[PDB]
Amino acid sequence: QLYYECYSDVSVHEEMIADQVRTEAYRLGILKNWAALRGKTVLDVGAGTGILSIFCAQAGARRVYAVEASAIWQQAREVVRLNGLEDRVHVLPGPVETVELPERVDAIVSEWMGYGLLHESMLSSVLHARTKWLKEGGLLLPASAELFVAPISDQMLEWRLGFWSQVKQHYGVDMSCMESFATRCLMGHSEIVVQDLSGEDVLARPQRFAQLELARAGLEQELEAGVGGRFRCSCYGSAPLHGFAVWFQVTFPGGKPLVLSTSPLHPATHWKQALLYLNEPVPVEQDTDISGEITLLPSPDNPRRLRILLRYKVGDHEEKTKDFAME
Amino acid sequence: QLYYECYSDVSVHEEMIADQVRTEAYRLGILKNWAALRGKTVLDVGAGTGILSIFCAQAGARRVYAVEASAIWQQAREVVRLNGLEDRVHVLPGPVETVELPERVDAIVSEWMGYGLLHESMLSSVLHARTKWLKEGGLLLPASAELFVAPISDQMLEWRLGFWSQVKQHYGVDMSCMESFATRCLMGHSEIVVQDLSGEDVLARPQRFAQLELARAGLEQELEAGVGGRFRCSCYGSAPLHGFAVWFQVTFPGGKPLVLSTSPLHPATHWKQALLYLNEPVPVEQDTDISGEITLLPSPDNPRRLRILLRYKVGDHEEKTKDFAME
Ligand SMILES: Nc1ncnc2c1ncn2[C@@H]1O[C@H](C[C@@H](N)CC[C@H](N)C(=O)O)[C@@H](O)[C@H]1O
Ligand SMILES: Nc1ncnc2c1ncn2[C@@H]1O[C@H](C[C@@H](N)CC[C@H](N)C(=O)O)[C@@H](O)[C@H]1O
Repeated sequence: QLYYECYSDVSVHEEMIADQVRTEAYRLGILKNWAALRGKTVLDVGAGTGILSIFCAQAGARRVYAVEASAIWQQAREVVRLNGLEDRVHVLPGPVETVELPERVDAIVSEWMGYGLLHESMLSSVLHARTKWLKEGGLLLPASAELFVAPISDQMLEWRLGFWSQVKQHYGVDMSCMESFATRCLMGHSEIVVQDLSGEDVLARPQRFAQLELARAGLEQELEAGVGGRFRCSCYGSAPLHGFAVWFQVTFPGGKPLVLSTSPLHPATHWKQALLYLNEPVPVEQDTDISGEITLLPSPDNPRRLRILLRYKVGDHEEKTKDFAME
Repeated sequence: QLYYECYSDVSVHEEMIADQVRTEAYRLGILKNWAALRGKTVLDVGAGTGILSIFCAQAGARRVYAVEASAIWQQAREVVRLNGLEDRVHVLPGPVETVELPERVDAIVSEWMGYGLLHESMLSSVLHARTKWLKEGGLLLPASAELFVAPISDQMLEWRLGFWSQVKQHYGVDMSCMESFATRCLMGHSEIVVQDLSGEDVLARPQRFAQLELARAGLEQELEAGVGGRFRCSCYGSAPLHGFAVWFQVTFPGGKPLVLSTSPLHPATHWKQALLYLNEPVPVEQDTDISGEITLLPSPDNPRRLRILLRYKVGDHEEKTKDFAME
């Protein structure tokens, strides 16, 4: 039969739906808001395969507009039909910025978050839709996002760097000189690295450095100018500091609020964490103070390519700056 | 400090050295040939970080020429110095096709194998070096390669395809229509897929379909015209046939010969297996006959980009052909 070039399309959506933490958080977050959704109209921004739109219908929404710009909208329409909802869930192809709805809506639901929250995220589209299509006093799901940072001693990176000095003990050949080379290569760059960590990697109490209430005035301008803030923490114990991890949570309006977290201390998600490596490891001790500032920015070529500007000071070392971008 | 673009370089060599099966097979394969190497000269084709050249010195080689074309040759020279072998192991940058050695050699050692044995493999370079630099009656390590094929029921692919029909049981939304879409996307292409399998995936006894004795007359021409052969087998039981896996082993001349295998039935290696998916699954039963022909070819744009031409016949279905390439 025929050959197709949609491996990427299915794999992205499989990854999302198989993310139990993500998909169940949205299912429950939507269901917990049934009193606000029942008999009401909803706009699903970036509906993908349509599953959130169907969750909304199941929570009692009268009508759902499922807007999806990629080729996958066709599958969403099939999914809607298969669940017998073609009369109340309407799949509309194209960007939400130019879609034509027949009415303003009572609520917007969207899974818009990207790596590091803002990489290739749909947030500006959600905000555009809010301004254009959401009724006054209308509901946004989720309602807010919080950003966190922690210093890390990445156990996998420590193993990769230390590997070369262990070759002698396994094969009888000294390769310890490869360590400086591996350090330059794995850390001496300014790329944001997406990797999953666990609590074993966290070197101080995670710090909330920003909060975004998605309905708030001025957020579109804050995104352009940079989202972020200062942080300070104290190290748990002796370890090589490799840099910092950034992650987020989003919060659904209450029925306590339901929180979808991407912390390394919480169940893994497909978002993992966004890692900001220093150029080389820095030894730290118990109670070493670390302070800094983290700003999430658009890239100049592309506002949806995430840039992170890090200022940091470890102990009595002078403040340093490192300017990262997603690749 | 400075930023570098060598993440790829360290990661490739880390992967090789951390492949215990590979690295220990070469260590032992070389050591088992100490009587042939002792007091002799060796050419290491594609020396990388230099570890095989040092194994040769440790097996008693008088002199080793370590030829490496990529930037990593510099690290090999440092590794040699660190192990006190600068007097007998000489690292020479550039392709082996144009390197100038001061003498012909008694032996060639090389880790030349690529994915599917011949993707981006150094074999033609090894053969060039054999012709130009190896003394008559000289030793090649490894000495031979064998190629295997088996029909597979890929358990991970079965799960990915069947995932969509299971969404209803986990989230209350029917997405079974996504299955045809996922099948077209994941199987309806002609790319060779590199993936690790296990015995749970093997649907019939693996078949050897070719053997390459690396010293033999005419091998360079066989590589250009295509390496391969016919196979026949009978299925173990009822399962979806997804296609075929191809893998290899290489054999070191004897001190029984030491074999480095990349079979899914044997310890995993970084080579994994090369998977050839049909356009859609084919149901088979116990004792379903499967026959075919497999040919490994150069690509027209690039002789080192692997092409695999598959002819296959499942049961009483007509013979089919599918022409694959590495991406
Ligand atoms: N401006 C836009 N308008 C419409 N769709 C968009 C836009 N930007 C991104 N998308 C789509 O938004 C979807 C984002 C997904 N994270 C969410 C998929 C789906 N809602 C789910 O939760 O499984 C993707 O399918 C993108 O193709
Ligand atoms: N024609 C060539 N001449 C010299 N080096 C080559 C050539 N083709 C490939 N290479 C290098 O060959 C090496 C192949 C590696 N598989 C082996 C590395 C090393 N011998 C090891 O076993 O760890 C890589 O470092 C390639 O850069």
